[PDB]
Amino acid sequence: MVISINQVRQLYVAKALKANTAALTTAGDIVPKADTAKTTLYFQSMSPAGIVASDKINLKHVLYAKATPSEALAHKLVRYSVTLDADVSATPVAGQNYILRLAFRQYIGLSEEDQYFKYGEVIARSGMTASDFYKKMAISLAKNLENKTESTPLVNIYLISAAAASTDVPVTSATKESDLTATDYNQIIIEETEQPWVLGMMPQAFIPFTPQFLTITVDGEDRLWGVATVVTPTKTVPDGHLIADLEYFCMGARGDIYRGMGYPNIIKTTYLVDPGAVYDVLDIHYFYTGSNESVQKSEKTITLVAVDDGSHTAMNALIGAINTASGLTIATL
Amino acid sequence: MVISINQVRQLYVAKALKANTAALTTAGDIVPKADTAKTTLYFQSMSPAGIVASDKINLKHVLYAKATPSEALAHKLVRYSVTLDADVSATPVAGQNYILRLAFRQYIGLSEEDQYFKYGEVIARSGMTASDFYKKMAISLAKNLENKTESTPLVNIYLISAAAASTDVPVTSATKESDLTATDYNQIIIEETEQPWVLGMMPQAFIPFTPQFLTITVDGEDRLWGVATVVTPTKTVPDGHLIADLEYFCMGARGDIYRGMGYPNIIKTTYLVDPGAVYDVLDIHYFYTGSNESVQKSEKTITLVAVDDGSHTAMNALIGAINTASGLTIATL
Amino acid sequence: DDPVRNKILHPMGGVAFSYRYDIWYIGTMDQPNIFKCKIKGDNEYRGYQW
Amino acid sequence: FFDLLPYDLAGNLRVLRLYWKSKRKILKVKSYDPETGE
Repeated sequence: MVISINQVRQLYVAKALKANTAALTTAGDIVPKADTAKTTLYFQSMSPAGIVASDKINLKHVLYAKATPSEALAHKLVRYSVTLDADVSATPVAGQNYILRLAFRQYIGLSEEDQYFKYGEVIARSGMTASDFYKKMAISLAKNLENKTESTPLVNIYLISAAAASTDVPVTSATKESDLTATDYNQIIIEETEQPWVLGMMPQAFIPFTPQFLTITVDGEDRLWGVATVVTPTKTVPDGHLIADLEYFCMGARGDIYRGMGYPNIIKTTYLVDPGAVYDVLDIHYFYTGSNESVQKSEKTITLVAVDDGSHTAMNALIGAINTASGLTIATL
Repeated sequence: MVISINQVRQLYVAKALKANTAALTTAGDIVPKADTAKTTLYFQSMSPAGIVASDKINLKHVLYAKATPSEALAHKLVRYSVTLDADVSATPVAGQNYILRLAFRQYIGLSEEDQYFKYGEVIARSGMTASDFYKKMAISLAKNLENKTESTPLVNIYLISAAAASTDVPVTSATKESDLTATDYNQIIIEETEQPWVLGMMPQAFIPFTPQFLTITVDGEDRLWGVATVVTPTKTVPDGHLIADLEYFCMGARGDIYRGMGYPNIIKTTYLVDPGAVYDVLDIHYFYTGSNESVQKSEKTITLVAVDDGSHTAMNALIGAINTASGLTIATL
Repeated sequence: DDPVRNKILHPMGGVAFSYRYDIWYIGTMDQPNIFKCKIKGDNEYRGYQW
Repeated sequence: FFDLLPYDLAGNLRVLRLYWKSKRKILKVKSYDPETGE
């Protein structure tokens, strides 16, 4: 997952905050060192093979410094709520073909010009109510979408009971309509899902969609049988797959650029970011200016990730150590 | 590492025990499953991307099932007490040159024809006691063998005072004559050290040595100078690096036989072992027989690995669940 | 002086097999004193089980 | 006695000789005699 830069960007994980150089003993500690005049800030960390320091940040030359919480990097999975169109008919008409088309836009492609379409079909019956139509549509949608012989997961189908109105009833291919026993269904929640992730090789990306309907001949007029509105999202993808890709890119500015390439004949970097844990990112952006003629800047930055547990305990102590040492005004989150 | 097999060796990690099929939620669990007619044992595990099974052990076709502890797989670091030979001279004579030669035998290669010879030397003087001599030779060896320029860690050297007689004072290439303040040094213990380990590529092997002495011509005779007696070992190399390279090999049967060969395109197997944890090993070696004229045997084995906490708690629960389900008498370690 | 097979080390440096002396032939015998053996027509075995 | 061929028997050497028919591409051309129309 390659990220653009103003100029080079170095990441230092902060698993634990120590107060002096001699306590840096295990892989992942950190200590923000500074002077008594606060004219130079730098960061000592303990890598798997020794204490290393960062670049020396001249504190007169800071551009911005901001710490971002873990929730701001969580991708909200967009949910679509498919209801029957009340202007056409709130009840299913007898004998018309109800087809739903899902218009996927970035499937196995980097562009919107690579598109994919999945269908779900219900021929309505005579005594088919609104709840029995949503019952058989989610069966027919999940039998096409969430089959096990699909390459990548696309969306998830969720039924909503009207008495519940806040609990999603999951409909998969293995689910029969015998297990869907409620008699009050009012919408079909269609929610996108997480694409697979490996660090460095495959980025964290998502496939979008829009549910589109085909017209039914109700009273001699071809009318779209449903509407497709987007409700507020409920599930979030955690920050562990972004930061484990974010550290992998900044481990070529310090470490090796030939990561794994001539495979037995490499140097192998130990990455100290857990891919299954959330993190808080502090971006310290600065530059360097030369003496007389080299007033042109080299706008570089140092970033810091620290794992937090609900209330951000580890990051707000890391900001609390930088503000006393460096004298900065980095706001706490 | 690369080990030899009796036609297969499969490994499963017992990070937890769940006792039923529907309880496998965390990756790395184990449930030993068997039927009531004791004819088949097999192991269902939770792999990091699904539920896997083992091969179906025919319980009458078992040869041995013995579980080995964590202390029977730890390498003991051999020591050498280097002293002055009292029958030649109790005190060092003031004219001769006193040289000790350390004879390594597998320095970079694997053979004992790939040797290495490091030295230490003291010129003895009048008024130099036995304790002032050992203070002068542990500095001379630490400036040879424990310097910051040596490409590999070869040995670790310590001194022993006669007042303490058990605790080691370490001597490295920064220790001076004034740091060691004791008039009762009576031996120099040279200890083997832990060589580096990169997962699967640089396995756990060691460099052995044998301290050899030069001659001091005490009375017109080239008498050997010292005597090096091997002491019982004290420091152990734990089992984390052996099982982590043992799981790295045994995943190649159920998975990709290459592990990173070609690096845009790998199938990155996620491992479950921690290399900084000590483990117990149970190895059930069974075979296959067709019920026909071909009674010829196809030997197999299944290695289960559980974490040791000092009282063998996680392995003794794994053995008992195999004992009652399958009807085998594995000896509880 | 083969240091793999000779594993006893001598107190005076080197492996302990190097300090061994052997006088194999003392004079002329008009026949081979030391020789190797063979069975007449013994072809060495080579057989596959595949 | 189990229930093959070594390379040297008695100071002699095992000369294995293989004769085989490979398959060669050739071309059949049709040319005209310059003087006569054949």
